[PDB]
Amino acid sequence: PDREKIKLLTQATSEDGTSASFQIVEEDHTLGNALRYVIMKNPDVEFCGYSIPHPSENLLNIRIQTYGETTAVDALQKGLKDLMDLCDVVESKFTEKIKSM
Amino acid sequence: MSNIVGIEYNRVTNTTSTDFPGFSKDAENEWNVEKFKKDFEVNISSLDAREANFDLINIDTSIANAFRRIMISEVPSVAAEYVYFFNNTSVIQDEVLAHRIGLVPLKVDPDMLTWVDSNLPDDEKFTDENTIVLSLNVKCTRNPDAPKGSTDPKELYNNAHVYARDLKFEPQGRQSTTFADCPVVPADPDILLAKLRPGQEISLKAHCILGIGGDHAKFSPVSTASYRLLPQINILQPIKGESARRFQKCFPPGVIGIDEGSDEAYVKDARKDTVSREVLRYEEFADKVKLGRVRNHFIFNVESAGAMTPEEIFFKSVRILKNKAEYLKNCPITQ
Amino acid sequence: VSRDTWNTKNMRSLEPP
Amino acid sequence: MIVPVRCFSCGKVVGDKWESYLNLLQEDELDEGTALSRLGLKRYCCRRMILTHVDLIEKFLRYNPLE
Amino acid sequence: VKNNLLTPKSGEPIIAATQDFITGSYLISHKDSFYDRATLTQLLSMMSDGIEHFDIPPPAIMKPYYLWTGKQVFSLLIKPNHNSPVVINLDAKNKVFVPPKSKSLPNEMSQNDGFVIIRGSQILSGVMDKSVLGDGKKHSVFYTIL
Amino acid sequence: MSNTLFDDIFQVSEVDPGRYNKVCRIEAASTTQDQCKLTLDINVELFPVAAQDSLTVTIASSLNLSATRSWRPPQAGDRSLADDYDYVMYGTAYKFEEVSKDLIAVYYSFGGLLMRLEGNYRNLNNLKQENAYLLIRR
Ligand SMILES: [Zn+2]
Repeated sequence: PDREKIKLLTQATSEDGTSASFQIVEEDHTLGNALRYVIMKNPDVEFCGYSIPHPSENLLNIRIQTYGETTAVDALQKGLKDLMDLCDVVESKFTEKIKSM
Repeated sequence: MSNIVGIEYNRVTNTTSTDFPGFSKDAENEWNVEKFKKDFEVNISSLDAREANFDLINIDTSIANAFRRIMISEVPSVAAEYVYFFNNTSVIQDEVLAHRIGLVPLKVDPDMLTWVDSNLPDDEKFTDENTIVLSLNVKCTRNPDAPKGSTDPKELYNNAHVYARDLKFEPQGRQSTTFADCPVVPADPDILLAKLRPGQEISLKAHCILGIGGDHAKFSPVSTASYRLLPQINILQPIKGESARRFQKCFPPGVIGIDEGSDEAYVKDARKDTVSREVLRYEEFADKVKLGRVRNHFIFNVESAGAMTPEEIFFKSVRILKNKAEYLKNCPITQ
Repeated sequence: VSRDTWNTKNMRSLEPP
Repeated sequence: MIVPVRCFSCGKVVGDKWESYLNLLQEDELDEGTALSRLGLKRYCCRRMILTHVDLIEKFLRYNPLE
Repeated sequence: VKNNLLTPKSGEPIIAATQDFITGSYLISHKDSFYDRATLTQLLSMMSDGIEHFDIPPPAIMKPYYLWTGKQVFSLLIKPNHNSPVVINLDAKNKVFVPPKSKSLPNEMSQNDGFVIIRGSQILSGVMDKSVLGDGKKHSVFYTIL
Repeated sequence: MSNTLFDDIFQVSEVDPGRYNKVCRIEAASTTQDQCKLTLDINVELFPVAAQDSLTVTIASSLNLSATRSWRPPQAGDRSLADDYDYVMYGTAYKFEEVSKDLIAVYYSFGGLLMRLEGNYRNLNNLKQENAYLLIRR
């Protein structure tokens, strides 16, 4: 039950969601860029981008603004699910080509 | 345009993906597996114990670069962390030698060791499951012989050079059975650690633990993991005569060839091409060629330091990306 | 080569400490 | 002083190449470029690590204080 | 620092964009800069810390693709969302201003992006140069905001 | 129909990229309006333009035939104007100037790509309003 990993920044959050900034510690461009790509691949997402506010801190601030269909949290959760699925496809294809060789 | 990075004489164009809904009125390219699953493809070109070369085809730059970054900085490997000097009478300083020993890459497979917990006491931090203990005991003495005066030091002295292979695996606790079939040796045993003259000696032990390339370079498992986009050369109009041979000279040897009979220059192998855009400076081929790179065709080259195979390193990187996405997914979002 | 080393071995380093 | 173990840039292990590069230059004498390429030093950073190294340890060892 | 953005000797701004900031601004607002929605929002997230709401304007180019110019990026930099009170109006001659082809044309018809028109925090022409983001000029963007 | 503030055919006089690689400033005069000139900045890597080609230029508001405040694209199945125009820009009219007796010039900025439309009687239609779609087809 990790309660420190991902936080919701309330000052950056709208009413009823659909626009929220998340703070993700121990994260950098690696997860930020893949997550942003996958999240932009969602029709309801109108805005996605991350930022590492300072190199000294291992912190990532990812901003999601959606249209009214879904909330930023839902778009985030969908982005994480889709990133997992994509990496699973990559794993299967790569292990198959390794086995074939 | 349209998936092709444009290689111009003074700039690079069309470098962003543009494969999302909201690029155009047709809100196409929504994410879905079973479209990415059927379009994505892997073509392995070569496999060694220390190098791999494969093509991730039809994948986005963010994911390919995520794998590359994970391999370089986040895949764990084992390297010496603490060096205890019983005796060091060589000219090489203790910390210099310790840093060099840290840079020696060990042929111990990770997942044989557990991560060290640094919250524990110093007396209780290193175990037979956390640490590899390597010793090094070298004493340099004059060779009891008489070759040509002032010859190479390999026969004027004994132990005149200290190699990485002189680092000895010392099983602790139950490692005597765990590591019996895979004794810990340097990945590169001819690494020159120190040179010493008669009367000089280096006695030490080194504790080797799991680490992360982001924490220190010595932990990185890849001597370089990177990719490159697939070069694409499009000969717009036929090139013939000596002009075709000059066009051929504009590229590395095998990249393009001259057809026999037609005497026209055709692209023979664009993979072998380095994009020096030499052809783009002659104003003779200005409109007869278009240089480009396929933006979603990545030619990965993963050369491993030696502790694990390059395909294993890449698979571990994909698994690391998936694991961090899943960890975030499971984590609750706190106000 | 051509070996699925990752399936054969149960990884431990890769999990977060 | 003594040859670095790793290329500063790529991280490739170049510390096991110094003696063999010296041997390729001295015995079966070759050009520096061909000797470097025969050792697998293709990247120019790796080539630099060997081509520009000054082996000061051999001079420093002439002043051995424990003769 | 905020109380001393101007020098007292002339009233001209002295705290303003320096070299690489000026060049980056120029390269963003350069007339050849176009951005799709993904790149635009990543730029806006870089501009903020990821903690600022942005009202995305309609794209400058709606067909064949949805593309935003760099001047729209800088308009969002000046005034991100409708809650931002900063509504800026400004005319400025860039440090390299070649005139229009005709002596009767307005200055924003410069053959280059030599003239900055800003209306309601919207940059309607001209690149972001030193003369409009740097020191010594009272037609600076930051000077007018101040 | 009732949303086209202006439409006319123009004959391109010249196209010049002045130190640009994707934006060209084209100049055109109206076919069958002896006074209507046009200076226009076109992204030519999207819409290639050659000297002496005839372009149908239309100015419209509301391409159509929550309080989110972020622009949302119309759906892919939405019938709208621009379904028969090759190139479409969105910008604002920011200046009307007088150039002579019964001859005015109107200035549109499409994110920095300027349009200068010289004409005679386009007053009851061309307003200083954000709603300005420029539509162009070959
Ligand atoms: Zn190197």
